[PDB]
Amino acid sequence: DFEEKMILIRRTARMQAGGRRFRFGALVVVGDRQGRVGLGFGKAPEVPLAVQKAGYYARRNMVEVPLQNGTIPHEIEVEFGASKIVLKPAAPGTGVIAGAVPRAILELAGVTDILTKELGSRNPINIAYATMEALRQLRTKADVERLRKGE
Amino acid sequence: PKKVLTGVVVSDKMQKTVTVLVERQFPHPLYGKVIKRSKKYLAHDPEEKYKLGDVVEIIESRPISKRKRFRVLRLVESGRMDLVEKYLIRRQNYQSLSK
Amino acid sequence: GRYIGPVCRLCRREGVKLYLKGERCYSPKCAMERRPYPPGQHGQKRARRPSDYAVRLREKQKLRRIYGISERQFRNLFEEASKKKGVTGSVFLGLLESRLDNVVYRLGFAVSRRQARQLVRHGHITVNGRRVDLPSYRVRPGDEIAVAEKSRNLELIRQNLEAMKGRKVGPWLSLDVEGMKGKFLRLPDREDLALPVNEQLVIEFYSR
Amino acid sequence: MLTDPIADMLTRIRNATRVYKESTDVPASRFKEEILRILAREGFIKGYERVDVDGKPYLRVYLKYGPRRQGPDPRPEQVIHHIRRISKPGRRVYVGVKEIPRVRRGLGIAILSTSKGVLTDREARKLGVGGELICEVW
Amino acid sequence: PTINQLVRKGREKVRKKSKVPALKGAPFRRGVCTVVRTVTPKKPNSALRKVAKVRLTSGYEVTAYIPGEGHNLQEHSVVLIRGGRVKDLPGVRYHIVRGVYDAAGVKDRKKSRSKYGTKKPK
RNA sequence: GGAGGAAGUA
RNA sequence: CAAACCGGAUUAGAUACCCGGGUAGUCCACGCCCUAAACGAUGCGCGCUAGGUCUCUGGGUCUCCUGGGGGCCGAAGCUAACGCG
RNA sequence: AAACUCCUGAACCCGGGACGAAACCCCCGAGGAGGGGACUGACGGUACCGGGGUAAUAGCGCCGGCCAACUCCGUGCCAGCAGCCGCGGUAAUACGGAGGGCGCGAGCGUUACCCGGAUUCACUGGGCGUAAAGGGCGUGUAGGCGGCCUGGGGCGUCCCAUGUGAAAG
Ligand code: SF4
Ligand SMILES: [Mg+2]
Ligand SMILES: [Mg+2]
Ligand SMILES: [Mg+2]
Ligand SMILES: [Mg+2]
Ligand SMILES: [Mg+2]
Ligand SMILES: [Mg+2]
Ligand SMILES: [Mg+2]
Ligand SMILES: [Mg+2]
Ligand SMILES: [Mg+2]
Ligand SMILES: [Mg+2]
Ligand SMILES: [Mg+2]
Repeated sequence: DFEEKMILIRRTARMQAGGRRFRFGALVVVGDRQGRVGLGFGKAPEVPLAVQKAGYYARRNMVEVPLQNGTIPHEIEVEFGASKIVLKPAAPGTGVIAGAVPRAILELAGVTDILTKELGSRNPINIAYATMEALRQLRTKADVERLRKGE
Repeated sequence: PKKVLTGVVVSDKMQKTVTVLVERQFPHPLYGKVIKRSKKYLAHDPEEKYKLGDVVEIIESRPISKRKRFRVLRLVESGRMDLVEKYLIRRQNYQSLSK
Repeated sequence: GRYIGPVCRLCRREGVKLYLKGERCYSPKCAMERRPYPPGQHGQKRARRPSDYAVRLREKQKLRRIYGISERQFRNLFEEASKKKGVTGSVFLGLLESRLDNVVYRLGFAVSRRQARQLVRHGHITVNGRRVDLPSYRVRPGDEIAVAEKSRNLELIRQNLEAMKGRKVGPWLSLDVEGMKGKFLRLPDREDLALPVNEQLVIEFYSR
Repeated sequence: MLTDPIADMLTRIRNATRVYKESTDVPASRFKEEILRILAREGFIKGYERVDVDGKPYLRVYLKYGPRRQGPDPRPEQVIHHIRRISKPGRRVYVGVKEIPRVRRGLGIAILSTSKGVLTDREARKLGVGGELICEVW
Repeated sequence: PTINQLVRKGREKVRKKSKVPALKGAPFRRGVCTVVRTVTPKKPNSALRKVAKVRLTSGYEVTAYIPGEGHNLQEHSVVLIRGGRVKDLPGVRYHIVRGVYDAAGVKDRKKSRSKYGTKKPK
């Protein structure tokens, strides 16, 4: 009962004694719009096979994303590699304004409104992979009270 | 508001006139740093008892000369020559940029 | 000023029944219920993946074509919604149904907005007892939309006034057949008028 | 020559959180102790106490740590996720009330000092008074 | 850098420079052609691009590219100017607008006509 | 395993 | 000993590598140019962040403690990586 | 979509006909207060109003990715297109034409300029081992910066009131 959106399908090769052997890798984002999302990246020697591996792996990196009336609870900067991303939430009536890549990542979590901007290296593999980790570093108004106390 | 200003002299070398140097301290409209800006005024000492080192006050007064539109007001302290150095030395740093 | 061209193409191009003709619309000869595929040669041919920019253009075109309007007014009456306080996506759907050429359609005086605009423009509809011949008339609350008594006897209105008799008017209007006057009550919500539009996309469109 | 020692403290903190430790000694100024007073008055820290090491005065900081997260890297979810000096000696920050910065739309903090005393964001806005922002912790 | 280094030295506007230095800043210009030596494109091409050197009221002598089904521009012929480069013409900065003064349009055309001075027939 | 200090021709 | 210079030889030719000589120079006193792969291609100063390990140099009743340095693997962290630590 | 039947009727025609214009003046009244009376329109016989009455201009750009929107023909490194990549070296979704499709619409495109996109002068918001970047090193003036505690003045700083911040924006 999930939803697959392919970020990108590209082509990589490698020189071989007498030629080049192509291989394929994919970036699908498993989604549901319930806040449970997933990102994967599988390497295959043919197209509709990586989509499985990419589709697979994501069904493992499950991420529970909180939702506050249709957006994000707080403000986060999370950099990964040379790729950077900054997510400031938005009151409704705004719309998921993000790059064509992370839009999927946030859409498939149930996010309807959120302010964003890619920054640094806008390579998707770096930009995606970062967004998930950014979503993972999110917290909610409750976790703070559990952290800053403990009885 | 006839702009009272306080500043250290710089000279006692002209008749009935001195050189109050006042200092302004403020942020930077672009950078959060708080910087210094200083300016030199010429003042009216008719008693000729305001001399070097005297830390005085000045006021936006009636025109007295071309660059002399302020009066001396009162005294704050006299024993301040180590600041005059910082003027005496700066202008003497200005020396070494020539042929 | 308006489209004036072939209409059923719109409905096919967007893959949605745009109710623009009138009585033929719900008939089994609606081009979509005849040829439900995008027109022009390459209809039955495999339509490739919709570019992430595509689906946000088409829904924008759906609404654009649903109300019969250009794209300056669409934008300009969208700018207002973005500035006016409230949720950007449905204030815009508020200042739209407020347009005079719409209301008459919603009042069943005409089965088509395209049909309705003509009646508005021709000196037939009356607001608060005045000959308003403007389609783009932001109808405010508590307004008296009615067919002009000077022209409340044509062979068109009565047929389509009778055609309503006891129709489920929009849960926000007040229709009086034979009285021919329909009062503008409150103002709409998307939940009050369900359309095949993810209006949020039009936002996400007009933010690119 | 140790120019900003307030930030030295903050710097001492991170490099003691980010390696997960119990104590971390730091020179004590009454301004610094007042900071922990308003830092620990939340829950970022257990507390402190005036001490004395090698015949010299320091400040043990009972650093507080979240719960052991599960799986690979079982280091606990860090409490003080991010603490950084603001009013640097190379650039000092002076703001009023109508511009005090919210921190993590509430979920953070913003510690500052003013004439009615050292205070935080939401505390300062209560008094309708502001001052030199010292730091902010999320 | 430092915050102190900044107030003292500061930053400099990048101040990018123009690629249409036809002077004045006017978008178009009138001038009289002087040369028409169809020259060869860059590396990955090999045609006889139709070129011409123009001398404007700005007083500058610069080439210009010619478009479409031929033309009628001879040695002495008043013309226009435009903007846009050509990857294959290292030295052609402008273009030629047709249908103005002596630069007549292109006969026989129906797709894209505003760009070639072609009217609507029947 | 890392680190330091024996060729004629397009 | 050897730039430049001459000759011998290899060569398709050899204004070069190989060889026979060989001046300036490299050496000393004084006064200049002030240039560099002047490189650790890493400005100086201070505080905090695990260790293990050979060694130079002090001190302290000593396969122990401590202070200043040069090497070598590596905690967390950082980098695009190599890698630094 | 067309033709076709019906329906209204932009233009057109006639008749009425403005708001903007009530005061200066005159009378009573003191040349007061107050009140009463009367002349005045370029816009314009315009707007508008009453009645009658004909379906009656559509163009431009694009269709390889960016960038929504596909096929045929001729052309064959020639003719050409082109903002970056680039395409055309026979079977072109890029060139010229058509059919068609996409976007706007009394407008559509080109060019030029300003800001952005350009976190690509980095205050928010960057770096200097190998990518452009550590001065060849030292000493040191002005300047920048500075350990702990106590008291003062309150220059920067912060708070309240008041003035200003004109109108238009
Ligand atoms: S509903 Fe009406 S406008 Fe839409 S395809 Fe059918 S006939 Fe045409
Ligand atoms: Mg970059
Ligand atoms: Mg000055
Ligand atoms: Mg010689
Ligand atoms: Mg010499
Ligand atoms: Mg420590
Ligand atoms: Mg576009
Ligand atoms: Mg050929
Ligand atoms: Mg900066
Ligand atoms: Mg290299
Ligand atoms: Mg220099
Ligand atoms: Mg005011």
